[PDB]
Amino acid sequence: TASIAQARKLVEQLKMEANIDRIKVSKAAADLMAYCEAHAKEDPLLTPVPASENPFR
Amino acid sequence: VQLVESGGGLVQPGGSRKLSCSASGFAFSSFGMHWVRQAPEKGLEWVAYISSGSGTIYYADTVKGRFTISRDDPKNTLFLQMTSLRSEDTAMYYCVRSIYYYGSSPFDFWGQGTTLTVSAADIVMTQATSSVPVTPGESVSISCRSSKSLLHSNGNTYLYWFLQRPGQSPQLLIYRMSNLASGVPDRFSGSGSGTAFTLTISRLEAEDVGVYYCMQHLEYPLTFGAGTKLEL
Amino acid sequence: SELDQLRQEAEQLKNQIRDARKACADATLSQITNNIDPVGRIQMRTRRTLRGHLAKIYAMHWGTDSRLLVSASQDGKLIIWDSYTTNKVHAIPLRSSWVMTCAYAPSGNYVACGGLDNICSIYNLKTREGNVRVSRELAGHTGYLSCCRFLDDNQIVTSSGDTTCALWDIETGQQTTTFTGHTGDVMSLSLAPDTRLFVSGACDASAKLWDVREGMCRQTFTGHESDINAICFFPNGNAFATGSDDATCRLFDLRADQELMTYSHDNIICGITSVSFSKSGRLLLAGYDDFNCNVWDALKADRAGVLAGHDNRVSCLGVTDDGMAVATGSWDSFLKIWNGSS
Repeated sequence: TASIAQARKLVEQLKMEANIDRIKVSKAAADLMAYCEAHAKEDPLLTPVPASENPFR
Repeated sequence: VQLVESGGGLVQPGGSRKLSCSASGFAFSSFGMHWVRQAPEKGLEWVAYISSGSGTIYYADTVKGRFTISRDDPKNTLFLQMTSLRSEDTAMYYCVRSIYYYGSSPFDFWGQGTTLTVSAADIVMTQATSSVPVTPGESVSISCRSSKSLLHSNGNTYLYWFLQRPGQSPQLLIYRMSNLASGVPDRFSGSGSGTAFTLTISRLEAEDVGVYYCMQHLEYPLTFGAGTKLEL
Repeated sequence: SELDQLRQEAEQLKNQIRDARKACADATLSQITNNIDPVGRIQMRTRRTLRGHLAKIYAMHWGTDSRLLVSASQDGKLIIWDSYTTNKVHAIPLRSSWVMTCAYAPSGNYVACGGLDNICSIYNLKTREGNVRVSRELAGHTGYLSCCRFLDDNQIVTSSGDTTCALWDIETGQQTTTFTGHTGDVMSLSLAPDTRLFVSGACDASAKLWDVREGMCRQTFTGHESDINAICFFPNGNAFATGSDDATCRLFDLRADQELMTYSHDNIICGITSVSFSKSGRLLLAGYDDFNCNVWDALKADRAGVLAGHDNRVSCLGVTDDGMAVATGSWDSFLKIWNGSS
């Protein structure tokens, strides 16, 4: 009878997943905006660098 | 990895001799193979080169049309057929291996050398000093200069540093002027401005004594420097 | 009796976590990033076309120097390209031609491959003999190999089709840790930038975030309606995006423990075979089975540019470490290198 053991281990896993400090989306979505804004100039696909600097010219 | 050569000896002027370089311990068919000579009490001098698969062959201007170099992949042996041997060809001939791909280390292994004794436009690479008395525990910089800038358009500065300990084959230290070869301690360091180059040893050892050679690989023929000797 | 009440307790626990996730969301990624400037069309030109493969390409990985890339194909060949000059540095012949993944070590000395043989073979590129030879064949997986990523030169984490991910010690060949908890075949995994965690997407429409050191899953993410085909971390390591078979991508936030944005369009009904993030995390690219490869704007879910020149299903997709280029591989045996120009 492995069903009881599987149910017990799933219950323990869900227990360990439930007790997690979760932050608010509004305070977590703004971090992605901050990261994308702070690295906009260093991205050579979002803001392409001049053709004299592309190694794949 | 082992490179053993045979065929050297005393040859009358105008005669012929055949040198065979027997490679063992590595994939010989994938390594370009050079021949480098060293006249007695003098510096190194490039002789010939054959690529992997024998596609490309080069010769020095002093030797072009007189020697022929060939390789034999199934037997893992490299040949150098000599004709019209003259008194200026007496030298210690080294068999060198070099594999060329992005990030490789050409000229990394040298054979023990075979002695041949005959009875009786190119980039100029200059080493200012011929002998430097040194003591262990200090720092020494070896200075070399080139007639033409070695920094290519792609960003690679094709200069190599070789150390020839007394009674031993030269050993690759730094390839492309900054990259330290495998098996070489980190005390060696190289830097250059594209025309002027230097090699610095942080802390001398008893095994760092010998002659240091600077070699360019920007284009053929390959030219060595006069050599800087380190003595205790 | 016992199992019935245990499963009722498990369902109540999952309901509790569901309502916690619902409560923790004040808003969505739309209204927070509604007034930001749109990216605009991203014109990307095929600079290099790395021809040479003779069968469908299933995976590729960019080197740490953003110049060398390894590509795996069902030809039975692992090829390392010089993406700057379109040169074949190495062509490793694999023992088994059914290869579904490949990896490039962060140091660059090693590559890995695996597939239907359940074995993750590791090859030593830099050898004194001058050739490339397999150093360690890791065995212990029951299902096919889906993804493998290098922790260090000695640790590699692999995800298999037997619902298990595993951490390996290459010098010994034994699984240091085995990760369990998935119910369906695991198809991809993405190591964190901090390297201390990694997520894994499986065929059960779920993605689990694990801990390489502790050894068991921390968080689980649901939302997809079909198999998860490829996954990738956000560059900061606090988010990841999944590409599923139901023609939608999703951006999950580790700290918020729930999805933030979905990238779907009514024109595309094909599934996302591969996803990748731009160096700034602003452009999420995604290889589709429609032979195309869209370029989604992560913060606004608005399609911006298409890498349409592939003629067959795009199977792999990789953005360089410096973001200079995006290579894409496909079942027509050709990789293409892309980057925008002004």
